[PDB]
Amino acid sequence: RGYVYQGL
Amino acid sequence: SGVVQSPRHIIKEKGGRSVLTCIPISGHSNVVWYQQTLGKELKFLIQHYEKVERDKGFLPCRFSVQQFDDYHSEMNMSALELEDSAMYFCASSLRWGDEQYFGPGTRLTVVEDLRNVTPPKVSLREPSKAEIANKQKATLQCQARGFFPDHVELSWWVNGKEVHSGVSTDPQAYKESNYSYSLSSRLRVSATFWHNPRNHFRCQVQFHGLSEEDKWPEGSPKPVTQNISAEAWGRAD
Amino acid sequence: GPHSLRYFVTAVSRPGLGEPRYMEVGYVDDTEFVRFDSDAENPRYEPRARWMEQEGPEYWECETQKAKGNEQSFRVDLRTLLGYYNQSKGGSHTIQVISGCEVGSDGRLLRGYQQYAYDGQDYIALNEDLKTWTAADMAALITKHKWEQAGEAERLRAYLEGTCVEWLRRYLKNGNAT
Repeated sequence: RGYVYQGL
Repeated sequence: SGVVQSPRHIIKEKGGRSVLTCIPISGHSNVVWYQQTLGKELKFLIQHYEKVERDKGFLPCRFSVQQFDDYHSEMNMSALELEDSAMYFCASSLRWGDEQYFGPGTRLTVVEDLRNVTPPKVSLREPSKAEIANKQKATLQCQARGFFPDHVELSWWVNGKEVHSGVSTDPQAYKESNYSYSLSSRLRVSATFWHNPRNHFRCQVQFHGLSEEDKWPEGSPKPVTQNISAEAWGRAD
Repeated sequence: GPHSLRYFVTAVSRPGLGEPRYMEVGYVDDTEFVRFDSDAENPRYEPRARWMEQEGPEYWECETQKAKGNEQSFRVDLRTLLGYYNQSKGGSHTIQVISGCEVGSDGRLLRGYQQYAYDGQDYIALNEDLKTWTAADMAALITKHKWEQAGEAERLRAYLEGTCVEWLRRYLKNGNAT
């Protein structure tokens, strides 16, 4: 589906 | 301070329904529910940010959570099964990506039959005379058996004071039968201490049983949440 | 045979010339099937295979909202890494992220990976155990700490074990059917 990337 | 979780101990019969609440830190907008089984490894359930979903992981369709206007999140469990018997944690970061703070965690155990729930039977066995004579360190074994399920927290109390030094408690409760467990813990004490007849020893066993909402089939005392202790004075010889 | 589903994420930075063009590309097995491209007159997820065109219309809007959200965070990250490395305020930069899980023919998870990259060099990656990280330099040492304090390892692990495999099973069902 797709990853919900957050801040690094 | 700290983030609150409640209720922390619930016995629900198979095919039931319960709700888990979580009061996050004040001002914290991102809340996240974590399922941890009685086995190991941490399962990510779902995370909410500012009263809306953000990422869904392992949360089954049977469970439904939501964030309110007070930012506090409730997990609504419907059609419970035995595989859902686990511990559930609630972390509450300020924003997404910031440091998260876990709650106390709440223990849920799903029983097949509510009538099998039964408080423990505790007993205190004094140390063997050969042990105090040879090793010179006495050992007070405490045997709590016959309880179900294992919502137990055993503690040692000397002279009306809780103690942790020199006690050894079994980490996981040994299951004797299908519907009855047993847990043991031994406290080692020096010979000069145990021989003093003025020192009071006590091994209490906390037991989180049924709640008041669950009807109890009559003809039996209700296994409510309660702690039963076995005490023994020191004996000189 | 063992099948796989993987995503490539590119965030090329251009300073002054424009905004960082950001694009996601999705490969099932080895055949690309969806793509997002920031540089377009009206950007949204597009299918790249006739079997992906069968997916519903809520899918494309639900993913585009997520894809746009990932663009905004990576746009901040390009600024965030420059403070880690002391990079010139005006320089071109690129972040590449590959994410995917490959399953055996039994449908059980064989391995799952997520590898961040910076300017063609490795930065950080999820481990074989799916709970720990391996940082490559002092800046990734800083990023590793932020993800441990945020519990990021569990959100990625649950995605790899659960959402990636379930979605691979649905994707492969459409490809085999059409």
